[PDB]
Amino acid sequence: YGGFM
Repeated sequence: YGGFM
């Protein structure tokens, strides 16, 4: 996760 999608 992290905000790539």
